[PDB]
Parts: sequence; structure tokens; C-alpha cells
Amino acid sequence: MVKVKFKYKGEEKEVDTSKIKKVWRVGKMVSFTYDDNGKTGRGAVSEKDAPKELLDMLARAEREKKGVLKKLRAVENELH
Amino acid sequence: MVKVKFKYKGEEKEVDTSKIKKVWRVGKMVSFTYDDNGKTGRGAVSEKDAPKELLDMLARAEREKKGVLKKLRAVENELH
Amino acid sequence: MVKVKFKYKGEEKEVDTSKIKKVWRVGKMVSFTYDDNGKTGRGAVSEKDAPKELLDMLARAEREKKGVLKKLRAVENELH
Amino acid sequence: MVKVKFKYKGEEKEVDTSKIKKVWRVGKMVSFTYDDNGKTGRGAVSEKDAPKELLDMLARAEREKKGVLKKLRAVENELH
DNA sequence: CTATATAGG
DNA sequence: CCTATATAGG
DNA sequence: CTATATAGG
DNA sequence: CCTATATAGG
Repeated sequence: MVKVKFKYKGEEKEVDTSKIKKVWRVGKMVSFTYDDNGKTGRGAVSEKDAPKELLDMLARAEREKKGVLKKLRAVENELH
Repeated sequence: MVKVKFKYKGEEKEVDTSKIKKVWRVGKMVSFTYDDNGKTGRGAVSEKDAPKELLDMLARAEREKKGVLKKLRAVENELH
Repeated sequence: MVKVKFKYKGEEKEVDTSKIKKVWRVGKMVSFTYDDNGKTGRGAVSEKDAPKELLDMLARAEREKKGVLKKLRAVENELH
Repeated sequence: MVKVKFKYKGEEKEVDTSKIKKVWRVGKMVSFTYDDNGKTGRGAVSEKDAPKELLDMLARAEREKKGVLKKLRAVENELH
């Protein structure tokens, strides 16, 4: 039962890592989005203050991305 | 923190979903590679036994692969 | 030295099949574009009144397209 | 109407560019398949001897493959 | 000698 | 996979 | 038995 | 290409 503690517009917030819809890195930052009851809830926390399960999500996200990319890059070279 | 239990090569294995590096769907089967303490490990359970957590990871990978698929399905119909 | 005789906005026009930049079919029609000295020159002539070299261009165009498509379609199914 | 002259399997061939079904570039080589009277024929000349007409066909195929490549190169950088 | 891009085999 | 083509690379 | 999606071999 | 997994298909 891990929760990512972050701030959004200065206010403290706590999302349930399992309610997080997607993750990605922007430098040192680990941004993400959650389902805050119907709408898109944004948030980002610096890597060093991020729960491990959030980093795992980010990791799998970057891996999932690289793959799609390596696959996209492929179709491009087939067009020279 | 959920230990998904499976049987690989006759060995009743059990890996914490946190170690999961990648999850993908093959029919009604959910396969995944995990961090087998340094090296890449593998395992598969039937969707039926997949803990909701693992299925969420899978749903995140898919949610993304479906967005790019949208753009491709785009640039596609934009035939001529 | 083939020229496609077509009408554009009621006016007669004659483009040099080799000055045609690209072709594609829209039903019975064979549309295309030419380099009318710097800018994009449009035109379309029904298939039955189209020079053979224009049909060959259309043919290769549809073949070139199908290929790119068959290649695009591929990358999509790799994302299920 | 230009007869591109080439040597295939020791046979000094010569096909009217009108019969060309597809042209593509392989290094400084221009390959192409033509309509060998019903069946698909093949041939290749060095860009150097390619009549401007054939090279135009090639330029049309490429012009298009470069547009799709643009959209893919698009949906690509649009990482996250 | 294989690589390169391709279609038919 | 192989072919057949022009040229490159080492 | 292969197909299916995949990563490491 | 092979493996190893759940299930499908015939």
C-alpha cells in the first residue's frame, strides 16, 4: 500500500501508486498522472523523494517507451 | 507489494510485483520478466490468477501502446 | 513527350507528364499535381481520358502507397 | 517514352521507362522492376546512366516515402 | 565477400 | 532465404 | 503441434 | 532461432 507524497501548486498531496495512470521522467523529476476521481490528476516528485514502486513504474515506462521507439525507428529506416 | 505466485520450469516461484520489469499479454496469458536478483527472470500466470496489481502494470503498458497505435492508425488513413 | 490534357476550373490545361509531382486515384478520377513554375498546380482527369504514362504514374503511386501501408500496418500489429 | 538500357544476366536489355512498375535506390544503384510482358522483370543501372525520366519516377516514390517518414519522425519525438 | 532495397520464387 | 544489379567497404 | 509476445541466449 | 508460459485451434 504505497502512496506517493507530492505537492501540486504548493499543496501537499498523496496518491495511491496503484491509482497512478502513467509515469515519465523530466530530468531529475518523476512526473505522473493519477485518477483523482474521474479527471486527470497531475503530479511530479523529484527522483530522490520518490517511493520505490513509483520508480519501478517509471522504469517500466521508460522500457516500454524505448521498445515502442526501437520499433518506430525501425519502420522509418525501411523508408530510408 | 504483492507476491504473484507462479510455476516456472517446475519450480513454484513467487516474485514481488515490484521486481516486475515488463508485463505483456499473450492470449489469456500474462507473461512478465522480473529482476531475478541482477539477472532477468521470467514467469507467466493466467489472467485469472493475476493480482489486480500486475494487471494494472499491464494496463499501463497497453494504455500507452494504444496511443501511439492511434497516431499510426492516423498517419495511415491519411493515405491519398 | 506526353502531356496530360485536363481542365481546371473549366479552363483547358496541358501539363508535361514529367512535370507532374504526384498522382492518386479518387474513384474514376486520376488526380495529380504539377510544378507550374514554383507553385502547386492541381489537376484531375477521368481515367478513360488519361494518357498511358499518367496511368503508369498512378499505378506506381498506388503500388508505392500499398507498400508503405503494408509496412505501416505491420508496426501497428506489433502493438496489438 | 525512353528506353533505359541495361545488362541483366549477360543480356543487353532495354525497357521503355513506361513499363517500369517500381524504382528504388540502393546506394548509387537504381533498381527497378518492369512489366516483362505479363511477368515481372528486373533491371538496374548506375544512377549515372539513368535517364532523367527514370530518376523522376524514383524522385516521386521518395518524395512520398519522405512525407510519411515525416509523420513517423513526428509521432516519435512526441515521446514523453 | 556481404551490405544495401526489392519482388518473385 | 535466394537471386540479380552498382558500388562501397577494407 | 504451432501460434501468440518477449528477452536473453 | 530457441526457450518457457496459458490457452486456442482443430
